[PDB]
Amino acid sequence: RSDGRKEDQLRPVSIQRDFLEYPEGSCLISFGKTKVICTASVIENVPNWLKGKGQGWITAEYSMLPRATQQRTIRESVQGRIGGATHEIQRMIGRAMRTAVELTKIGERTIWVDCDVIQADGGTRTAAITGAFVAVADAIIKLHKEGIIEETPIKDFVAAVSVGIVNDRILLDLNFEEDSAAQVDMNVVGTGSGRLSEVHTMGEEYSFTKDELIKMLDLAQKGINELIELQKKLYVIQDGKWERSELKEVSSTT
Amino acid sequence: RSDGRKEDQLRPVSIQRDFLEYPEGSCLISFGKTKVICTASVIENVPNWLKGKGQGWITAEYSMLPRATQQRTIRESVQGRIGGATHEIQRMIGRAMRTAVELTKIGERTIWVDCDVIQADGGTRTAAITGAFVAVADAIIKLHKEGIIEETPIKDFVAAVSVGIVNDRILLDLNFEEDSAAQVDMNVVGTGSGRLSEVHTMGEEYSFTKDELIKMLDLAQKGINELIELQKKLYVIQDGKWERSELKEVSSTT
Amino acid sequence: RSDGRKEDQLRPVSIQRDFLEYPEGSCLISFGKTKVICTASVIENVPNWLKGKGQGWITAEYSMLPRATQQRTIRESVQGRIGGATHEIQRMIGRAMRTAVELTKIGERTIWVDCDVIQADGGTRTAAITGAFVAVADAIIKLHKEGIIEETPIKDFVAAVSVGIVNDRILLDLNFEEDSAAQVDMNVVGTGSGRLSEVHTMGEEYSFTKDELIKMLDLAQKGINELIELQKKLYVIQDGKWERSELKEVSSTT
Amino acid sequence: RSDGRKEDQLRPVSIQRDFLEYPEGSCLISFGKTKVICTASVIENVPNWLKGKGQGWITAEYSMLPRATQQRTIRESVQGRIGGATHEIQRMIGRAMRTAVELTKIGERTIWVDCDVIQADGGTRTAAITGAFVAVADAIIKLHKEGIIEETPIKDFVAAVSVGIVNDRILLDLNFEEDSAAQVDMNVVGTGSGRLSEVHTMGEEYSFTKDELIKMLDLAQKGINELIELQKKLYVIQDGKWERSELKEVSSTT
Amino acid sequence: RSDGRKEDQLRPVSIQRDFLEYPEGSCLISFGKTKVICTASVIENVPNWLKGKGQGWITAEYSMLPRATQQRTIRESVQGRIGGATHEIQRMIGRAMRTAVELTKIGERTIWVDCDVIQADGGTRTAAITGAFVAVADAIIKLHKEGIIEETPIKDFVAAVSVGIVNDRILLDLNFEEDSAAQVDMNVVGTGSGRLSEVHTMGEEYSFTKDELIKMLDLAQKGINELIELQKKLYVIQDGKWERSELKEVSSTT
Amino acid sequence: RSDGRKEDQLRPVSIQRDFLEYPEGSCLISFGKTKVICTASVIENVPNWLKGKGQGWITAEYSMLPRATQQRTIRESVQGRIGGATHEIQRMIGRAMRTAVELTKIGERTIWVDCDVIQADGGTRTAAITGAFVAVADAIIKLHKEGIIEETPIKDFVAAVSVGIVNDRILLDLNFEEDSAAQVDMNVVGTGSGRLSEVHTMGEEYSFTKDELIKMLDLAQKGINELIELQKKLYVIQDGKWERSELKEVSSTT
Repeated sequence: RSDGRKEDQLRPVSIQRDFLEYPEGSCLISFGKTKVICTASVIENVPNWLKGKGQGWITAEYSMLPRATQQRTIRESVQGRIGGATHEIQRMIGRAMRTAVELTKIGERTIWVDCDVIQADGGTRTAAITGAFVAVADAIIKLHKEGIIEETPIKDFVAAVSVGIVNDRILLDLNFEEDSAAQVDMNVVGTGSGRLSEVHTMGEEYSFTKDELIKMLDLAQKGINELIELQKKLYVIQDGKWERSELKEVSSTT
Repeated sequence: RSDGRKEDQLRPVSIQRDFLEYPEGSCLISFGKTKVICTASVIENVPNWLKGKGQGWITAEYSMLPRATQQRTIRESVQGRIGGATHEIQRMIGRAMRTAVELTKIGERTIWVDCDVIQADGGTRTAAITGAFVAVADAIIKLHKEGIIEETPIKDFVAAVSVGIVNDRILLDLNFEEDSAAQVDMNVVGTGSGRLSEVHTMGEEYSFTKDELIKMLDLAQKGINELIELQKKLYVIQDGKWERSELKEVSSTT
Repeated sequence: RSDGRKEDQLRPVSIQRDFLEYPEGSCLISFGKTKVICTASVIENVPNWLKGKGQGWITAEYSMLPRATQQRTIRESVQGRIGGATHEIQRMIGRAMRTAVELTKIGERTIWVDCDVIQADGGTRTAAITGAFVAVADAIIKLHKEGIIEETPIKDFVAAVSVGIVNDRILLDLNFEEDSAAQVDMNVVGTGSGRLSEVHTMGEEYSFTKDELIKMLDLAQKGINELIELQKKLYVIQDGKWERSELKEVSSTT
Repeated sequence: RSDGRKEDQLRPVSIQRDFLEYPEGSCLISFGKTKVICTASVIENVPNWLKGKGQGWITAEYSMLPRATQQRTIRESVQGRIGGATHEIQRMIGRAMRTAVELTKIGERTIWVDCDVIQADGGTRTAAITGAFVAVADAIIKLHKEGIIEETPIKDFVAAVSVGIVNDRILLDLNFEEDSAAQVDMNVVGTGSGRLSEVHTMGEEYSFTKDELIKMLDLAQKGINELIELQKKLYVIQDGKWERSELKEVSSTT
Repeated sequence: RSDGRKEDQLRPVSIQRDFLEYPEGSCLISFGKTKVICTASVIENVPNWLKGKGQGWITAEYSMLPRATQQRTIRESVQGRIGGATHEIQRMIGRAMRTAVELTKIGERTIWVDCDVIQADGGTRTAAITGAFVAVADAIIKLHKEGIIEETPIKDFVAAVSVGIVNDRILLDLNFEEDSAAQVDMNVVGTGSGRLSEVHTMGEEYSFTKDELIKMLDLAQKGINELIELQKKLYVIQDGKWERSELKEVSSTT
Repeated sequence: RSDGRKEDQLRPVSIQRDFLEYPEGSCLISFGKTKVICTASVIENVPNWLKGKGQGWITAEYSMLPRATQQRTIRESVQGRIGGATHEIQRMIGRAMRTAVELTKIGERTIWVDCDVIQADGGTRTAAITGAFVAVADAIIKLHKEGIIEETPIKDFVAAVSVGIVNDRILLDLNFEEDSAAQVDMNVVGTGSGRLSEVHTMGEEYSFTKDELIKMLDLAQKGINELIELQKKLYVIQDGKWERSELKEVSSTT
């Protein structure tokens, strides 16, 4: 591999919590050169269709700064035509966060998750999910400490990683080159207890077999468990009660 | 099941080719009440980034009429803010069509695929892919018959189907109700020779196991093979040469 | 004429009701190669400015699929700048439908008419009006049969046709060629009892006389009456009470 | 009539040329309280589809200031969703201007007509057409005087007026009240020699007869001829050669 | 100077009130060839965030017609992407008008100011502010005369002018040429009693000293006082009570 | 002051260069809780209107993340209507950067500056300018070190700060509270040698005197010089040749 990494090896991972002051939860996660600021803010309101249903909500906003993959990713602002890529990814991150939380116990308020990619070199949506969880868990713990809510209704850890087939090799966590050169690539969103929340496999003008898929899904779940072992170092949990550990940052031994 | 269908049973399927006159290929496919007009038009031009690269292209447009799921699906026209759902699906259909075709041999021209959902009751994007293939194959055969191209560079059949977990039951080809009530749902895009082109599994606030995924992927691939046995009745192929059979319509025995 | 049609002769006309299941009324009408799916759906609500005024409403949505006139008509979706043509036509269809219905007796609900041009070869807006009426009448009859409303408040049939001056010849129902080559062209919307609902005559860089207009309006009203004789075969009316006849399709003898 | 005007009587008309300095032609026309600034600017270029075809072009832009009909007409600027009304009208004005000019002899340049309604009380699109002609004629005369073009290729005068049926009375040139209260209303665009360029009659939930249409078209053509007698006082023409007369303003005796 | 004007000399100024009938206040102001229609309309409502706060509001809309600086300024209508220039200026005009008025005493209604540039040759936003004040004062006087409000809560006159450094010369009120050629340029908004409401100085790729700024601010305040001496001829004020004088127009001796 | 800061005292300032790897220049600057990521990327191209003019260009993009002032600042992406605030600020930052650089010597390429506010508590546009300069200087030094350009054509340092009048007190560098409570507020952009690049003073429904302006401009220029003394610690300059110093971060003693 271009960087000298094994085929079943993650890039150097780093998760820093309390990155910013204002959001209830926030962090800067990085998978190699891919860097994402993930923040979680509580809005004391709910989407109209939920009003009165004794439940809370989580929704996400994703944006890539114009300096992605050392190129130009001019945001949707001073442009006009917004892309469906951003929405596909925003919908994914929202689905991951809500699966990890028992919204019944959050109350009628919304956790607004913002993922801001400040440097892109592949796996940005998987870095974003992994980081967004840390920010959501932190924000729920913060709401609890403030007395806004009774417990910390977090069901389990959530992380994500990419994997793919490149020159007939199955690689874990692809950077931008490996991915533009991939025959097949996929994103997997797994949980702390080994289950799956989401999996998308796409043949890029190449088809694949159910067995190749399984081979990739197995390699991905291993990556997901390594990222989750990192996230775990940031919390102290017991009987569904979550407290932050004393770490402000965690990184892989790589 | 609400309709009295088995759990591993497709709804009544129908594929009608030559639905319209003007497009090089066209058909009206239906999975139950879900109905989609799929057309394929040749534009004698290529996207700027391809110009000169001795290759052709296929891209898709998807639109849902305002009377979907017996509700209101007001198109993006007299509205303003276009959704990322449409783009996610348009990107999927394009990926499926290009995997099935050797674009090298199409020449510098584009096959513009249009999928128009005229009635929606779930599985609309999978009906669209299944129908779009018929229209693309027909359009390539038509281009050949006209002498615009030498051969009929179609690699293999492509079809798609949905499957999901509803009240802990794994069901094939979900209608709109079963899907809004699903714990997990997925779309699978397979090929004629049993391979896979795409698979997306989404936990809808529920997580799932690798084994449940496999169980679903197995049921889906069976559905894909039944839809492809139907598509097959519409062509007579030998050594990579494609001709239309004499059927103008094909339907399942259901 | 290119097709061998007389100068005062309509193309082959066909109207098929019950085209789709979900809408309260629906049909597929065709004037030659021009084909339009017209559906009518009841939305149990009214536009804010009407709320409380003991009346119902009818409004229309028109869209041309990207394969019009065997060319490219990329909808307003994945584009951005919506055209005034579509709105001009949507406003026309709405005006025609409301003239034909006593909205007082529909109740505070809206009949949402959707006209989807699936193949264009001229006269598409006139085919749409002619077909939209069938779908609206059917939807009102359906609402009555369901007991949502007391009577079937339909005032009279409504149909429309184009006519024009081409190489100093006055032709009825123009296809796309004749129209792009026309010196003057017009669209006329008439009723069952011989009256007019709308007439638009446009000199296309040529001016015309009041007498030429009358000559054209006379030829148009004859076309309108032939289309209405067709629509009539689809209903059995007596003293303002409307029931569908047993025909599911009607076509001209041409 | 509310203002004490006869039924076949125009409101006080006023046309002032040379309203502004910069445009090649410009004027401020007024039909009662309806006031429109019409300007005509020459852009030394042509629309891409015309390039090389030895011809010029005329296109129009229409805008209503936010203080129309003593209400609020917030332009499309700081808004977002542009209306089809504006485009319908812009297309009309363009069609009227091009019918009046032999574009062959203008050269490859464009006359950009701008109609800015600074006060609206009905008949604004007909005031705009009437005024736009004066500005176009002036701009063509100006181009000739400058030597940019050989002759003054103006075919004939063009003017427009509205008429309608209100409480079963046929009225000429409707103000905003009479028009919102009208059963049928129409706009007619006629030429200097008595011919027609455009006519649009719309039943506003009322139908009408061919005879009523003729009655209205006759009253309109009389109005068109009165407006054109005014426009005529502004030019001195002979054998197709146009010069401005010495009037800077013309008004009706009313 | 190109026009033969002194360096500390305004162009010919003209302010005409009662330009239009419908708005409560209106005028046509001109600084040389720069011409702006400024109108002020009362909307019997307030912005949602003010509702109930016993106060009124003033907001402005600015638009440049397509024939600005004898070029093309195609409005935001039939375009799509609205510019930040317009908003910057609209925000400025609003700030100027609200500083001049005691909104407490206007009641819960809004004065909607519209500035329509019908000819541009520099200083258009400063002409607009100067003219908008006249229209706002007139509209408040009009509301008083109608009994809608008790007093005429106008705090003081407001006017604005531009100034700049061109080839190391400090010039007052720049036309379009002088401004595109300027090293530094600024807009100043002053009041009747000699105070300032706004000042923006921009180095156009050149920097300047605090002293040069003061030199420019001094020249500007003199220009502001001359424009205000003109505005003053249009009112008769005593103890905070405002009445219009008998002038309908005022111009400078120049 | 709320934070215990003197009236003529900046908040704690921090500038960190080499914040990210990919951009040619980049930094994270902070004025208190206001934090901005400023990056500078070289695009090997120029805006069409410059092509061939032997010059380079600098343009800026500004965006505020949705968690500004501990509230909601949903970017223009998944929205639709872009604000003029962003453009006003983007235009300012561009003007500041180009004043500081001799574009003649950059070659036909563009330095694309991106300012991403990741936390807002007032003075965000002034923090952005101050930080953007560091990123631009670094990017020009980087281009030189790579041999893309001969020299380092940087004319002088550029920084900016806000100041205002709050309860009749003149305060330097306002946070969000002080600013929403200000009677007058201003932004000043100064250079390394004591000159000015830009100054905007706005009365917020209060007017001010030329003397108050000067008092504020004097306090601002002192703030600008303190920020520039910080920036200076990051470079080693001699005879127009710029090299980075060994500091990767600089902060104020506060």
